Amino acid sequence: ASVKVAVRVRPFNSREMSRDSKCIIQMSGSTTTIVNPKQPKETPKSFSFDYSYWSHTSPEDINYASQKQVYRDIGEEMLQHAFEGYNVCIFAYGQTGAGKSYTMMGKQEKDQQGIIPQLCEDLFSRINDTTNDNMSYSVEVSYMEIYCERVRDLLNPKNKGNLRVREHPLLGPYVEDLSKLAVTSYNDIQDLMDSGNKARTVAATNMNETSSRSHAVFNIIFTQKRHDAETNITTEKVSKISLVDLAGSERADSTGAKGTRLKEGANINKSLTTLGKVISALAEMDSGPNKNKKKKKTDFILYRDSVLTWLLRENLGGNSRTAMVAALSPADINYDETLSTLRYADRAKQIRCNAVINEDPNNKLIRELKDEVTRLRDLLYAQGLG
Amino acid sequence: MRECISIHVGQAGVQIGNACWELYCLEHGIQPDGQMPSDKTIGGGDDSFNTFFSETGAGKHVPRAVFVDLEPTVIDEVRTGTYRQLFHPEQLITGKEDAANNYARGHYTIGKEIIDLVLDRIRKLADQCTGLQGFLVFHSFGGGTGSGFTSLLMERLSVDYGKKSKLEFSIYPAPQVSTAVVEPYNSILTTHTTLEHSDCAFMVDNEAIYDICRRNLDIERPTYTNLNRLISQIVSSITASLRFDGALNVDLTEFQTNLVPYPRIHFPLATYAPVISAEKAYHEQLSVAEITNACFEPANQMVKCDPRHGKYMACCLLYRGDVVPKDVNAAIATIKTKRSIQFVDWCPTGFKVGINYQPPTVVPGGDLAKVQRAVCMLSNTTAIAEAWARLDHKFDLMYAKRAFVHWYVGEGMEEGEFSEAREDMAALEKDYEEVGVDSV
Amino acid sequence: MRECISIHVGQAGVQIGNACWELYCLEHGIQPDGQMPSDKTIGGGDDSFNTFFSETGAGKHVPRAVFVDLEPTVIDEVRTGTYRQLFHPEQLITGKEDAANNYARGHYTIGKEIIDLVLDRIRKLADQCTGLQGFLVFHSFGGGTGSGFTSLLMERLSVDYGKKSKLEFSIYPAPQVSTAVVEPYNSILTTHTTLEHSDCAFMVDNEAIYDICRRNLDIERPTYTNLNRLISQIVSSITASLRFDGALNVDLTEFQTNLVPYPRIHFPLATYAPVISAEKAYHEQLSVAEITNACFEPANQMVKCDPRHGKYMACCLLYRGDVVPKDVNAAIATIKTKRSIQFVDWCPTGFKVGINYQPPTVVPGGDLAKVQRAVCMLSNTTAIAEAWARLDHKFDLMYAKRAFVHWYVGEGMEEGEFSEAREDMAALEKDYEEVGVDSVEGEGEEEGEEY
Amino acid sequence: MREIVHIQAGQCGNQIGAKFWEVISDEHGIDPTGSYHGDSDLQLERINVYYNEATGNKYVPRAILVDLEPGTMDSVRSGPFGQIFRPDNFVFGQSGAGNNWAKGHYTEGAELVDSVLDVVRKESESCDCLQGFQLTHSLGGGTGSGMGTLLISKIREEYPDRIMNTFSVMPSPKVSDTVVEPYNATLSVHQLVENTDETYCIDNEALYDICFRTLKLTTPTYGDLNHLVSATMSGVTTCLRFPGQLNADLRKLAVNMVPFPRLHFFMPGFAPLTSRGSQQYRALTVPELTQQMFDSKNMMAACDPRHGRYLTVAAIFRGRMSMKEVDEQMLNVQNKNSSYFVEWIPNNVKTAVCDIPPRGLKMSATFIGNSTAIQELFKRISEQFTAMFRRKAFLHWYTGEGMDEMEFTEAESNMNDLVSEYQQYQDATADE
Ligand SMILES: CC(=O)O[C@H]1C(=O)[C@@]2(C)[C@H]([C@H](OC(=O)c3ccccc3)[C@]3(O)C[C@H](OC(=O)[C@H](O)[C@@H](NC(=O)c4ccccc4)c4ccccc4)C(C)=C1C3(C)C)[C@]1(OC(C)=O)CO[C@@H]1C[C@@H]2O
Ligand SMILES: Nc1nc2c(ncn2[C@@H]2O[C@H](COP(=O)(O)OP(=O)(O)OP(=O)(O)O)[C@@H](O)[C@H]2O)c(=O)[nH]1
Ligand SMILES: Nc1nc2c(ncn2[C@@H]2O[C@H](COP(=O)(O)OP(=O)(O)OP(=O)(O)O)[C@@H](O)[C@H]2O)c(=O)[nH]1
Ligand SMILES: Nc1ncnc2c1ncn2[C@@H]1O[C@H](COP(=O)(O)OP(=O)(O)NP(=O)(O)O)[C@@H](O)[C@H]1O
Ligand SMILES: Nc1nc2c(ncn2[C@@H]2O[C@H](COP(=O)(O)OP(=O)(O)O)[C@@H](O)[C@H]2O)c(=O)[nH]1
Ligand SMILES: [Mg+2]
Ligand SMILES: [Mg+2]
Ligand SMILES: [Mg+2]
Repeated sequence: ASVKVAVRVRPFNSREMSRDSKCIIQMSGSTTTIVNPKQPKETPKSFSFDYSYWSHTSPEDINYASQKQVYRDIGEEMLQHAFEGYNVCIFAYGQTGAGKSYTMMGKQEKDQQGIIPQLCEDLFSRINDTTNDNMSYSVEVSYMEIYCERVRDLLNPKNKGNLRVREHPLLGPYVEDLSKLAVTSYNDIQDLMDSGNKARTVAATNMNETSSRSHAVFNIIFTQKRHDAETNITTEKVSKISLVDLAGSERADSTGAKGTRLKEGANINKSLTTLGKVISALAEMDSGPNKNKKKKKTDFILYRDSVLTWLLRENLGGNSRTAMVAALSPADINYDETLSTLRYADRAKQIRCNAVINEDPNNKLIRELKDEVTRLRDLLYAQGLG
Repeated sequence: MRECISIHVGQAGVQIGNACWELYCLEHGIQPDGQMPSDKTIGGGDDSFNTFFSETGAGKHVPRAVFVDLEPTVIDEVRTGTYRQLFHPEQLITGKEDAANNYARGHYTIGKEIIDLVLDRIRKLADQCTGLQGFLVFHSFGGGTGSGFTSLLMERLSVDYGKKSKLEFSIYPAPQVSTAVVEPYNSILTTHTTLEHSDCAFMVDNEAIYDICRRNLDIERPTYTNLNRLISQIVSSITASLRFDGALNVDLTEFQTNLVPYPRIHFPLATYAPVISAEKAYHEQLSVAEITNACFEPANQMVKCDPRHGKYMACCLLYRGDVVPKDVNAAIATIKTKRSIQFVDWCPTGFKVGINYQPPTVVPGGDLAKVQRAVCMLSNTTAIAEAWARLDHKFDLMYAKRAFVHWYVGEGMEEGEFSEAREDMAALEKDYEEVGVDSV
Repeated sequence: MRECISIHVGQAGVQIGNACWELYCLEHGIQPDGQMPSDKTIGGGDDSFNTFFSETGAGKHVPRAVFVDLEPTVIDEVRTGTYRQLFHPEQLITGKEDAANNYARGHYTIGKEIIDLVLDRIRKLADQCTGLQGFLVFHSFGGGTGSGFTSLLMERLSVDYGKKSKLEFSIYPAPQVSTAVVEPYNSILTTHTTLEHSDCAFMVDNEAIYDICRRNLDIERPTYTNLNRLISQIVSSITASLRFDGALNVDLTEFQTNLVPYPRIHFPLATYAPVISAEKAYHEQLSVAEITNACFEPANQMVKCDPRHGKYMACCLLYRGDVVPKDVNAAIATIKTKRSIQFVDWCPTGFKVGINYQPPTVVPGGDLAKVQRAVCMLSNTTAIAEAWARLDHKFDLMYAKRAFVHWYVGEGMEEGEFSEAREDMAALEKDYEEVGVDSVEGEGEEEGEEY
Repeated sequence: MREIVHIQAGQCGNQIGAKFWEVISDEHGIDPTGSYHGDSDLQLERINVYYNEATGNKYVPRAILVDLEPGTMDSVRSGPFGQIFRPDNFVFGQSGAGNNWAKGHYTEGAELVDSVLDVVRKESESCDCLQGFQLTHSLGGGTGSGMGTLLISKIREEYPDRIMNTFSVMPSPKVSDTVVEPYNATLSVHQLVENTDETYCIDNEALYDICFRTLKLTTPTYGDLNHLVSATMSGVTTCLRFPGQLNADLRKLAVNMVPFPRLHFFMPGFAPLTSRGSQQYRALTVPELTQQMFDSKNMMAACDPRHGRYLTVAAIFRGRMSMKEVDEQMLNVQNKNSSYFVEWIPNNVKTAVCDIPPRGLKMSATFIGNSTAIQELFKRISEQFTAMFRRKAFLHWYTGEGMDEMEFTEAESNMNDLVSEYQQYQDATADE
């Protein structure tokens, strides 16, 4: 399965209105076209994705993309895959002012909610409706931020100490002491969310009134327990849902950064450049052997140059079904930066997922052998040979 | 008056400035301490020429210059050397480390906190002027300071002053020899500065001057001192029309008018003909025809480019010495008779000439021989694109793998800022390959 | 600064202590009465080294030692001998009968009424020390006191102190010759406390040292004094790194870290290479390579066991005198090429090196030649198990018929605290067999698959 | 001003330090008592890099000495230059690490690290504009590895902008002095690969081979090895202290040498070495310096550069020489040996020239290479590590001090990742 890719355009901001600008991006169906303000009517480019989203014009319903539309398009399928048993992940991307946060968080106070609370709503409704005497669910949450190559917990109370990152030899990288908390209702997780979003570190720039200074990841552990005490086993399925709100690419001459802000921007840019290299290299690695010869050339991908890539190594490649949501600025001023985002979005589409559903090996083998033996015994008994 | 302000940035600029100011002081009769005994022995004249020296009440002559660098180890040699009493004490070191061959450090993080002092000193220097004509900026590509800080300074100068001419004397990277691994990034990132804010950029190459020293001057093991002396001679030959009398004088605006057909092609080459040792100064007439033919030799160019592969768009010749216009008009004809030198179709004239009476001086301990006729040529041609193209290839080989990029990103620069610059450079190349296409 | 208490128990321990303290006094220039005129002649120095001696106001030095026994006959020789004024009067003798080659009497019928006083004196000595390194217990298997009282003392010390190191230097029964009939019972009953509580135990044999004295020093009729002198040289080479300056220094804990792989196999053998008479001290170079080669010769071992029948788990070389690391590296390199010496595959390095500048001293009236370089080698190997097996056979031949058992049970011992010890010993004999086996061929199943 | 703080840890680092301050003192002109008795006027112009001033015109070295055994402190004090260092900087304890990494890193060093950091803060506060740190230690021991990596982590946490260097004496292939070298080396490299900007790989076997085959000594001792290491140490930093034609701060070397963050392991070299009796036959000039400098038997890391590819190399010359000759020689050594240089870096030689040579020499050169062959060294340690971790050879000494097997496993995994990273560029082809 390929890494799914969604693209969305936001409307103009006051910064793009005080300094006059024009709309450069168009789209039809799943295809998006980029025009060149600097050399117009020379080489308009086009790129094909899984989803394109025109949220420029709210008053008109002509191919308008609401939050519920994007959610029903990708988050519903991700939650369905999670209910099947997969571990799933959809992470944002874009430049400072692309609306990556407006897409993954949205505004709780309005009906235009992001793709994090609507999943939570759908998950809680599904488990509440599907709960029975022989069906139960256990849901736990965690939320961590990466400020400058240090992991901080938002759910925990004030704990100044930074958290250490370890590598379980079988399970891969993880964080130690990440405050994982169980939830039983919508209101509980919502209060946890309010605390987490309030704890996140933000700062004001010339490009955005309230910008983010840290990457942020929301992890939900979902446990399906089928309780037929006579026949079945409990804790049947375990799944991981993770949504990522990356920090925006900083430009310096067009943000006004200075002092501490400049250092934060430099760290953010280093992390994003490492992520981009990982994306391109991974896409090359999965594209080549699949069609070249199948030789499995041992060019290995390197996630150790940043804690972001290290933590998200499973989601980038391996046992996870993953998708991207690139936010774009329509103004001509950002034409270069926007174009880069589009290119990276294209590099995300070629990446392949290697995801499986697995359980305890003894249970799986015993059940399969029992099914095979039952079929063979039924065939033998039906013919009088047993 | 006719006055210029010199700005030297980085180690290369500072050392070239040392050589240049040694030459000017020897030319005008100013002692290293600033006093001029010629005034008290003569009692007249204008040997305190205002083009480079400002006179105080006591009789001292302070030069119009601003030295800049981001480390103390180079400029301190000036502060404790032979010329310590000539310059003003304000020499504008940053009391920190250097840019470490990094454009981002020299343009965004460390390049600031000294730009304001430099601008204040330049403003003070220009306030004393009464007819300032232009600026002379000396720097070197491939260095963090000479690229980044020069870019910042050029932006600020263009904003502040605007109309004054801004010439450039720069050291382009060589095709083969090099002294840093990340030269192409620093050289490509500064195309915007030399292309947008500069008015006429002259370039030289270390390999070409090494070959000239090896062949013409018979120096087997040259060092940077000889290179600096040669560049100083060329700058003096350019500027001499402002200071001394002559039969035909050429101002800086005339150079810009005749060497720059369109705004974006202000990248001429420079050559200096009678480079010859004292032993070989005999056995040769060194007449006008010999020296003016020497300029067109491919082997005597100061950048490793072959003029035969392109077309000559403009040419400016500056003679210093016992030259009479008759001999000049006759050579311009012979070189127009020769077929190996190609001129574009839309420039039927081609040549500008200027003559000055003051012959070149000799630096004690130098390697050039005393001579009575010299000529400096500045030629706008299409061959320079060759020297660009090679560099672009090198850039690609390092940018495909994002080598040495995290150093630049960690200091405040964005990744896309690389690629954008490259496109600009390509566009520049494209325009020097469509001003020659014969007209139809 | 780096103190070590020495505890001597039994006749063997006391006599080895006499030899050791003679050597130390000769080494540091302390007269038998405790005074040090060399310091007065020099006018000041650090010769009153705190590793073994404690200084008082008047300049007298008292050793850090604790002598213990139940027979007054042995300690009374010291109390009226040449060193009567060196030791503190507290010599901790039990003015009663002796254990009489009986483990039970030494342990918990006569070992009581004297253990408390010994522990009090050891407490005072340890309180005097401003930073301890460990203990050095000298005892002998076979004897009643050196087994039972040693077991009780180690038990109490492990309870009280715990973390501090505890080393042993013990006389194991010889394969053929012996001076007692009920030796195997005592040795087997001692092995449990030797195993659980001690941290690193060295063993020596009288027969091997007799053979060494005969072949090398050309003494046809040796006595216990020569053997005690050799053991004293071994212990001095062990502890030399704490006292004198050297290029590479090895602390007591470094031995434990580099020499014992697992907690239960801490039974290395010891060797001293340049043992040679004064007459034969000439006609020979005695270079570093020669002594290093001699350390591995099976004939020079101080325990009657063949290293060729096992494998070297680890080694530790301590050099003293004019040695330069280059020759040591060359020696180790040439040893690593020989095929007779075998190393377990899971210890590719298998060598520890230590160099000290002070050369060994000569005791007046001794039998060792004055030399300029010396080496002491400690090898943790699997051959030693063979020795134990021999002794084990003897035990069975006496326990089938319950011979000499009523003496043990008559002093408050259950019959089944015997067989128990045997089983413990058997378990140990299993482990040395298990560790020495090469790793099974491709220990992690089989490899080789798609990339 | 560009001021450096020096730290020394363990016996090896302490002794190497001693001989570094005997080579940097003579070059500037400092008496053992701390007074100045030099001749030239350029010796005091940049003395503040490595020396603080004291009221009696005295100069104290800006250093810090660390150990967990008083013996090495006593040896240094009872020496020719024992009285030059500040007494308050002699930080030490008792009951040393015992060749155990856990004791140095967790149990024993955790108490002394606070005092050492207090001294470091006091020393760094007095500086005008701090350039970076440098630390000397051996990876085979307990005290060195443990406290060195702990201090590196703490200092990098507190001073993130500054450049950090290390000079590591690393386990030899055949030569071995301790039995548990692989565990300590692996656990220390696991931290070194993360919390440093440059690392220089020293190996004892290479130094012994140089002393035998090049210097023709009969009885080398540790003093000669310290001599060579000190010469390289001074040559690296020569450009901060004396003027020249081309200059190279430590940061410039770091920028030009490190293409990607996890590749900062270097092979050092020095020239000329002549053996005291063949100088009358050997000429001295730039080509012969380059010839000895690029030779394989000169390198101090015991890794053959011909088994891989030079990522990037750097040469710092000291003396009065022409620039054309230097550039021509570097171009020639590039072109003749093009098989051993990576193809996607067009020019991978950094050049610097300083005017003042050493006192008794007319010319000298130092070499900092970055090549893939270093991977070989790590493989050796890795193999040995496996041979002792498959069966828990000496594990209970470590776990007894508050550690677990997961740390060992992840430490091995990180080194294997580093080896795979270095290998990726080693093989030919690759190209565009
Ligand atoms: C007659 C003559 O030419 O004397 C030379 C000499 O013969 C040679 C052999 C010297 C000599 O070096 C050695 O023999 C040597 C032995 C072991 C380890 C290192 C060196 C010399 O000792 C070393 C000494 O070096 C210096 O004087 C430098 O200043 C040197 N100084 C020290 O290292 C130093 C050591 C202790 C105390 C004070 C200073 C130095 C080198 C690099 C950076 C800083 C300082 C020199 C030129 C020589 C002798 C005296 C024979 C050489 O040493 C170096 C590294 O320069 C060996 O390679 C050079 C080549 C020289 O020709
Ligand atoms: N012709 C000539 N070129 C020089 C001279 N000195 C340095 N250069 C050139 O300068 C380039 C190196 O960059 P530099 O200008 O020295 O760097 P910088 O100006 O000191 O700035 P930083 O790197 O931050 O120190 C080399 O490629 C040299 O060719 C000189 O004296 N004469
Ligand atoms: N090497 C050596 N061994 C000795 C020496 N003295 C006694 N032994 C050994 O010790 C054994 C006897 O045990 P001891 O501990 O001396 O007996 P004890 O100390 O008198 O205690 P009891 O058994 O209660 O009498 C003998 O078999 C000897 O082999 C000695 O001086 N040197
Ligand atoms: N499509 C949209 N519709 C309505 N409001 C939007 C939209 N996009 C952005 N905004 C508002 O404008 C601001 C910019 O969006 P935001 O999501 O903060 O950018 P970002 O991609 O997160 N980059 P950063 O500011 O660095 O976090 C937000 O505060 C939104 O409230
Ligand atoms: N170059 C050099 N190496 C040394 C010296 N002394 C010891 N070593 C090396 O250091 C290693 C032992 O490390 P050690 O100093 O004990 O580390 P520590 O115990 O943590 O201080 C051995 O492998 C030796 O090769 C010396 O003077 N010079
Ligand atoms: Mg955001
Ligand atoms: Mg510079
Ligand atoms: Mg007795």
